[PDB]
Amino acid sequence: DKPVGFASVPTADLPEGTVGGLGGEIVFVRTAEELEKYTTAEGKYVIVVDGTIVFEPKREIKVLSDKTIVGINDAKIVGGGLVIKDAQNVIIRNIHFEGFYMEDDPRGKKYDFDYINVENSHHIWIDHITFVNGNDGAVDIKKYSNYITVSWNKFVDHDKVSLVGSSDKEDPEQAGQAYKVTYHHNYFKNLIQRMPRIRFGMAHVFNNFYSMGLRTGVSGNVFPIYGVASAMGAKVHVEGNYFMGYGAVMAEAGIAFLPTRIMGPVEGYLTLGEGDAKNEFYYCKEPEVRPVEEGKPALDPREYYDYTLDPVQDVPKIVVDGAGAGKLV
Amino acid sequence: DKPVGFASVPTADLPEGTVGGLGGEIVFVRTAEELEKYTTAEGKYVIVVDGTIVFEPKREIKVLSDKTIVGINDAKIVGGGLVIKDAQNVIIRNIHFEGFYMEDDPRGKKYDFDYINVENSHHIWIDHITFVNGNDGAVDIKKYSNYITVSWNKFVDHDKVSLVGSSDKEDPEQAGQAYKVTYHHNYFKNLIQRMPRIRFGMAHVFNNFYSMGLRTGVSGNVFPIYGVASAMGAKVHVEGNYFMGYGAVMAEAGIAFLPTRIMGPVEGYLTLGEGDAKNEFYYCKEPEVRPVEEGKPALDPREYYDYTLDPVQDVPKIVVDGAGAGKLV
Amino acid sequence: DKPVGFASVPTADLPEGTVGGLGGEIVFVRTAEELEKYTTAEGKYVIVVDGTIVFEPKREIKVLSDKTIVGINDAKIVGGGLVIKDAQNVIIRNIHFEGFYMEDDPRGKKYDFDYINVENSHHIWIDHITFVNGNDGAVDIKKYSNYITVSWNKFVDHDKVSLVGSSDKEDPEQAGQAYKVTYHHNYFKNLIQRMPRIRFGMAHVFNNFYSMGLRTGVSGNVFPIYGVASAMGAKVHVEGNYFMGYGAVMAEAGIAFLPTRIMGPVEGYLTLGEGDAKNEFYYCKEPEVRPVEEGKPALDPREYYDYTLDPVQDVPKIVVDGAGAGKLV
Ligand SMILES: O=C(O)C1=C[C@H](O)[C@@H](O)[C@@H](O[C@@H]2[C@H](O)[C@@H](O)[C@@H](O[C@@H]3[C@H](O)[C@@H](O)[C@@H](O)O[C@@H]3C(=O)O)O[C@@H]2C(=O)O)O1
Ligand SMILES: O=C(O)C1=C[C@H](O)[C@@H](O)[C@@H](O[C@@H]2[C@H](O)[C@@H](O)[C@@H](O[C@@H]3[C@H](O)[C@@H](O)[C@@H](O)O[C@@H]3C(=O)O)O[C@@H]2C(=O)O)O1
Ligand SMILES: O=C(O)C1=C[C@H](O)[C@@H](O)[C@@H](O[C@@H]2[C@H](O)[C@@H](O)[C@@H](O[C@@H]3[C@H](O)[C@@H](O)[C@@H](O)O[C@@H]3C(=O)O)O[C@@H]2C(=O)O)O1
Repeated sequence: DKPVGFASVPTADLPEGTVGGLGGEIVFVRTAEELEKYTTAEGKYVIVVDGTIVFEPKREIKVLSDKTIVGINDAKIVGGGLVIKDAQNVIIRNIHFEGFYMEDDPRGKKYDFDYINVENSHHIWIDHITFVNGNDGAVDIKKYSNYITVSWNKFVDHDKVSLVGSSDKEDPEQAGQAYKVTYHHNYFKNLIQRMPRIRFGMAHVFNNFYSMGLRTGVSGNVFPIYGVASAMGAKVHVEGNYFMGYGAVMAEAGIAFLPTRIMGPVEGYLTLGEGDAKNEFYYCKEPEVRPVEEGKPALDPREYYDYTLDPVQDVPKIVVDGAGAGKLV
Repeated sequence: DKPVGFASVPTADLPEGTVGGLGGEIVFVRTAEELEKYTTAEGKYVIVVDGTIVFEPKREIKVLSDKTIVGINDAKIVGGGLVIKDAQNVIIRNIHFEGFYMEDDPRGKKYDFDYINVENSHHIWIDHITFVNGNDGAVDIKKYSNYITVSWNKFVDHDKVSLVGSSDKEDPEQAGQAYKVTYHHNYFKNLIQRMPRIRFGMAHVFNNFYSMGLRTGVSGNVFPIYGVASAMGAKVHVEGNYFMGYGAVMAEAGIAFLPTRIMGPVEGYLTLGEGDAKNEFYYCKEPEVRPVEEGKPALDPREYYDYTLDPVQDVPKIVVDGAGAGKLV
Repeated sequence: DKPVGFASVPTADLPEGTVGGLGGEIVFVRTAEELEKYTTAEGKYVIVVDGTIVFEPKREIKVLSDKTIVGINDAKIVGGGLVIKDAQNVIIRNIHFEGFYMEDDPRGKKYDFDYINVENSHHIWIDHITFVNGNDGAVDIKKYSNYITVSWNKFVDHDKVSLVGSSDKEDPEQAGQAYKVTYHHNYFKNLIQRMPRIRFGMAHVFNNFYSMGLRTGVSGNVFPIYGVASAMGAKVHVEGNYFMGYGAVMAEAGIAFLPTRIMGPVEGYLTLGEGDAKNEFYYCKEPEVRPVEEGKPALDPREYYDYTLDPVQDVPKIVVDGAGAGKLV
C-alpha cells in the first residue's frame, strides 16, 4: 500500500512521498484508447486496468503526474509501454507487460520499445508488475529522473532489464544528485544484464532473488552476463540478495554470471552487505566491489529512509511467493 | 509383469522376489487421502491410482510392505512423493510424478522432496514411471536399502536423479552387502547427475538411453554433468547403454557430458561392457573406469540373476517406445 | 508468383523456367493417400493441400515432373516428406512440415527422413514453406540436381538443414556443372549446420536472416555450429545476409557461430558481398572466405539471372514479416 525506499521520500508538494492518484477520480479502462485518454489527462486519477489491453500498432503512451495505474483480473498490457515524462507522483501496480519482443531485432537496438520509460520524472513506484521479454528496456530511468522504487516485480526472459542514467555525458553534479533508486524484493528470472545498471546516482539493491537460467527460443544474448553495475561514480549498496547462476559445468569451464560489476569510463562505487546483510552467490563469479571509503557502505540508505532487511536465505521463498502481478489483493 | 535384476532375487519370506501386493485386496484411489489410507495400511493391497492425485500441501507419504501402486488413466501424483521405510516387497508402476520443483530452491537443497525415497527397505521395483523435474531426488535409495530394480522409467528435466547410499560414513561391511540395484531400459532425458550415483553397494546399469540435452527454463544446473558414478568402493557394471551428450560446439570447447565417473573419498569401482555388451558414447568425455581386477567386470550380475542384453544400437528405439508411464496395458 | 534465381533459368523445354503444374488440372487433397495419388501421377497438376495431412507410418512420397503443391488453410504435412527424383519443374509452396523428429535418433543418422529430398532433378522452387525440427535434412539436393531456388522459407529448431551434393566422390566435371542453387530471404532460426553446405556447384546466398539461438528440449547438437559451407570447389557468393549468434558470454569464452566456412577435402570457394551488398555479423566468428580470383565474387549470379538485393539492415524485418508458410495469399 505504501512504497519502501526512495519513492517514499517527502518533498514540499509531496508530503507523503509517492501516492499516485490517491484522492482522485476512479476510472476503469478496457481499451488502449481509454487507457491513453486517462494517463494523458491532467489531474488525479486512479486508473484501473481490467483484463487485457492490446496495442496495435505497438507503441508507448505518455503518463502525466498524480496517477495510479492498477490492474485487476489478470491485467495485461500487450505491445504497449508507458513513458512517464516531465512528471511526478505516479504509481503502477499489478499489471503483466508482454509483447514488445521484436524477433527481427534480437539485441533490442532498433525499435526502442520500453515497457516503462521514466524521463525527467521523480517519485515513481513500480510495484507488483510482471515484465516478460521486451524489446529494449523493461524499466529504464533517464534524463535526471529521481526518487524511484522498483519493488516486488517479476522480470522474465528479458535481455536489457533496467538502465538508470542513459549517458556518460550528463552533468556530473546534477546527475550525482538525481537517480536515487531502490530495487527490492524483485524476482529477476532468466535475464541478461542491467539489474540495475546505474550511472551517477544512488542505488540500494536489497532482498531481490536473481535466478539466472538461460534465455531460450531466441538469438542474441542467451546467457545471463551480469546483475548490478555501477558506473560514472554511482553509489550502490547491494545487500541481502540471493544470486543463483546457471550451473556447475559452465562455472568449471570459467563461464558464470557476474553478480555485481564496476563499469567506467569513470568508475562507479558499489559495496556489499556482510554478516546479517550478506548476499549469497551460487554458480557466480566473485562480485566486483569499490567502496567510497574502506569499511563504509558506498551508500547509506538509512540516511534517506527506513527499511527492514529480510535474511538472505529467506529471500527466494518470500520473493517467489510475493513478487509480480496477480498476487496483490 | 515380473522384475528383471535385483528386485527379483528370492529370499526366505519372498520366494518369488518382489511381487508387491499380489493376492491382496484391490482398491481404487482418487484422492491423496485415499492413497495414503491404503499405502499406510497393514497387509496386501493392489492400489490402483486412477487419474490425477494432487497433494496440497506438497508432501511425502509412507508406504508399508506388500503393496502394488499401479496407475491407470494417465495416473499422476502431483506435488507428492512416496517414502518406503523399514519395509519390503513394494511395486510402483505406471504413474507420472510431477510437481515437486521448487523455484525458490533451484539446487534442490532446502525442501528435501523426493518422488520416491527408499529408506532401510528391500525388494522394491520401480517400473514404467515418468518423473519430471522434482526438487531433490527422483528415486533415492538410502539407509542400507537393498534389492532394487529401477526399470523402464522416463526421467525428464531433473537435476539430482538417483542417489544410492547417502553417507560416506555408513558401515563399510553392512553397506558393502546392501545397495544391490539394477537400472535398465530407463529413458534418462535432460538430466544433470547421479544416474545412479552409488556408494558401497553393487549397481548393474544396462540398456538405458541417456539423452542429455539442456535443462532450460530454470537456474542452477542447466548442463548435464555426469551419468553413472561409483563411490565408496561400490561395484558397478555399465553395459549396452547409449549416451548422447549436448553437441559438437560444446565438445570442441572441451565441455561435454561425462558418462561414468569414479568418486571418493574411498574410490568406487566401475567397469564397462565391451564387444557385444559395449556402450556407445556421442558427444561425451571419455568414461572413467576402475576394475576390481584387470579384465574382470567389477560386478558379475550373472552371479545374482538372469537377464538378456539388447544390442546397444537398438536401445534408443526400444527405450523411447517402451519407457515411462502410459505405455503399460 | 515467379521464382527469383536459378529455378527461373530458361531451358529448351522449360522456356519460362520453373512453373510447376501451371495450366494443369487443379485437385484438392486432404489425405496422404490422395496427395500421393497426384504427386506420383503423370502430367500437369496443381495440387492444393487443404489443412493437415498426417503420414502414419512416417514416410516419404515421390513427386513427378510438372507439379505445383500448394497449401491452404494452414496446410501441414506431418511425418511425411517429398522425394523429387529424376524429375523437373516442381513448385512447392505454403506448407508447414513438422513431425520427422525422431528422439531415438538425435543426430538424424538412422532414419534418413528428409522433408524435401531432391535427387537428380532440376528446376525446383521451394518457397514459403516452414520446416520444423526434422530427422535428417530439411531440404537436401543430391545426385546432380540443378537449378533450384529455396526462397522465403522459415526453418526452425533443425540440425542438418540443407545439404547440396552428398558425395565427395561425384564426377568433378558433371557436379561442377550441376548444383546451381539460390537461397534467398529465408528465415533460418535456431538451426545447427548446412545453410547451405554445398559441394561442387554454385550457390548464391542472399538476403537471408540467420537468428541462431539454441536448439533446446533435445540432445545432440544444441548449439549452432556454422551457416554456409563451400566444399569440393563449389563457387559460393554470400551477400546482404544478416547473422545473429547466441550472445556475449559465449563469444567472450571464444564460443560463437561461424557464418561462412570453407571445407575440403578439395576446398570450396566462397566470397562475401561488400559495401552495398555487405552482410552483417553479430556474435559470430570471423567468416571464412576463399576467392577464385582476388577481388572477384566467386560466383557472379548476374551472369545467370536478374535479382535485386535488399539492404542488409532491412533483411530481418522483411524476412520475419514475409518468410514461411501461412503468409502467401
Ligand atoms: O543432495 C545433496 O545435497 C547432496 C548429496 C550427496 O550425497 C553429497 O555428497 C552432496 O553432493 C555433492 C555436492 O554438494 C552437490 O552440490 C553435487 O555437486 C555436483 C558435482 O558432483 C560436483 O563435481 C560439482 O560439479 O558440483 C555439482 C553441483 O551440483 O553443483 O553433488 C556432489 C556429490 O557428492 O555427488 O550433496
Ligand atoms: O548426414 C550425414 O550423416 C552426413 C552427411 C555429409 O555429407 C557427410 O560429410 C557427414 O557429415 C560430417 C559429420 O559426420 C557430421 O556429423 C557433421 O559434423 C559436424 C561438423 O561439420 C563437424 O565439424 C563437427 O563439429 O561435428 C559436427 C556434428 O554434427 O557432430 O557434418 C560433417 C560434414 O561433412 O558436413 O555426414
Ligand atoms: O541499449 C543500448 O543499446 C545501450 C545502452 C548503454 O547505455 C550503452 O552504454 C550501450 O551498451 C553497451 C553495449 O553496446 C551493449 O551492447 C551492452 O553490452 C553488453 C556488456 O555490457 C558488454 O560487456 C559485452 O559483454 O556485450 C554485451 C552485449 O549485450 O552484447 O551493454 C553495454 C553497456 O554499456 O552497458 O548500449
